[PDB]
Amino acid sequence: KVKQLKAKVEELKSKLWHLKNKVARLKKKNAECKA
Amino acid sequence: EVKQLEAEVEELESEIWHLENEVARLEKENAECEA
Repeated sequence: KVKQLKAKVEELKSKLWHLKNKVARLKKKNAECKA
Repeated sequence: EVKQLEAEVEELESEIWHLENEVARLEKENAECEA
């Protein structure tokens, strides 16, 4: 119910935040690799 | 309430899909530069 959706939102928020940090890490790795 | 949460879930999933696409691309670029 409204409870389940709430759980999906929190899971998606957590996954989104993980992805933003991953993308920022990969951008810096690539910039450095390109020396 | 459900109409609002249902909408936030769609917004979160779309941002995720784009980041996942960006991650895959960045991992590829990193693969080449590292090789």
